[PDB]
Amino acid sequence: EKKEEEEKEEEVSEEEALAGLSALFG
Amino acid sequence: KPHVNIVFIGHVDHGKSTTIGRLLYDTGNIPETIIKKFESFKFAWVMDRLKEERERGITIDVAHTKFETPHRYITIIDAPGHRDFVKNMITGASQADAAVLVVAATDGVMPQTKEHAFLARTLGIKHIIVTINKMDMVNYDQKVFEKVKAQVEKLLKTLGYKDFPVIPTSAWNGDNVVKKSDKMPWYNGPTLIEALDQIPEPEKPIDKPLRIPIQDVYSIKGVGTVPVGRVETGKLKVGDVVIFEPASTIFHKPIQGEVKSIEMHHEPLQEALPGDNIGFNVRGVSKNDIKRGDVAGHTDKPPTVVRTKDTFKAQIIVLNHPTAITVGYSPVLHAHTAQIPVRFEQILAKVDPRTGNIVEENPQFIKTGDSAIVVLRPMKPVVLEPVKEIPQLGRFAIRDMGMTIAAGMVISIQKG
Ligand SMILES: Nc1nc2c(ncn2[C@@H]2O[C@H](COP(=O)(O)OP(=O)(O)O)[C@@H](O)[C@H]2O)c(=O)[nH]1
Repeated sequence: EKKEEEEKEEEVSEEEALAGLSALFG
Repeated sequence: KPHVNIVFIGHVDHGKSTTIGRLLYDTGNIPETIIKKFESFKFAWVMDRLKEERERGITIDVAHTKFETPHRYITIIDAPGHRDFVKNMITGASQADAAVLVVAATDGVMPQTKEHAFLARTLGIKHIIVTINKMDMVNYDQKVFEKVKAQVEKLLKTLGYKDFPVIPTSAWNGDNVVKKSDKMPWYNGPTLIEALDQIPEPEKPIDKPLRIPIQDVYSIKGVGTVPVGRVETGKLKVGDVVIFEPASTIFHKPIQGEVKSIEMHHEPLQEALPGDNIGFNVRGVSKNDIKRGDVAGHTDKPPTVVRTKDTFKAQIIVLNHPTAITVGYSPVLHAHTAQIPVRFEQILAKVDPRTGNIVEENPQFIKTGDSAIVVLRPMKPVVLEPVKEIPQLGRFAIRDMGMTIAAGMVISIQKG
């Protein structure tokens, strides 16, 4: 279940990346 | 039949070339050089020959391959993977009606997938068609399709698109590219070629708000002030009230008046249309109040002004500056009829000229050949519009020391 936490963390990181793109192209 | 231009986007290896190839192959629109090469004819051999043409230096922009559908003429005008990809999109040499965004079923949406989607929104491409490719490599499974579709929906909705098709394809075997698949009964939407057939005609310049960049201004004895310029968008009528920017902003009062008369080739008109080179007599406007580089619009939707206390954000391609460009660079920006000094305030991202992928956030410097996202402050007020809204007023060149440093397109304006 450490694996589940890591998947979520990585998923959120990718959402943060999307937000960085929204800011860059905003 | 209306003509429509398309671009292919998506992560390297997700299947852009293969999908184009499959479109060409299954419609029999094989390039002539390949037909001659041939003089066994399987899809795989054709892909090899399209690849070989690419390696000989025939790039998609140059090949500008075309096919016909029942309601369209379709030109494939560009795709990432060649030296001038970003330059063509920025300069407007390649203008796309739609983007086909290819996402592999095996990998899902990747960081570069999202970057190309942003590039598409930035350019003003209103119509997206997503393919979820390599369906054959995931056993034509609906669940896999549905999981990637949800990723894609989440990305494109965040960007502001809506109701784009999402089509499961195998460019390699052909499923849902031109021929309806028999391996995916669970899908009932359009094939890629059907979705291409339904790309709507582009919004007409006449339907955008009026913009007339002023080239020159006359003051004729017993007639008054007569600016001269080209109608870029919208339409101008005798009787209309027009306002001039940045004249109005600089003077802190409306520089505006009623159009007494219009003329092209020294002959009277009652209305001017996009592309017309006109003179127009405006009452109540003094010769001194307007000048080259002003822009006229209706009072309804006045031309957007970037003041010295504002910034704007642009994507550029560096054409000629072999030494480092760094924050504080202060060349001259030329757009429509204006020229103003501009300062580079931030370089937010360095961008791969071949693909439109981001190379680096907040780079220290850029050079010839780099693309970049930049924040610029005008040192005198200037009319600019985001290219995605009014492209005719969204592109510009940067000049310094007699030469052309860069070409750019306006992303957004920051009111300061
Ligand atoms: N099995 C399978 N392979 C594919 C498909 N689409 C592309 N490929 C293969 O994947 C690799 C990359 O495809 P390509 O069209 O070059 O991707 P691009 O880099 O996006 O243009 C090539 O080796 C293709 O043969 C597909 O639908 N199914």
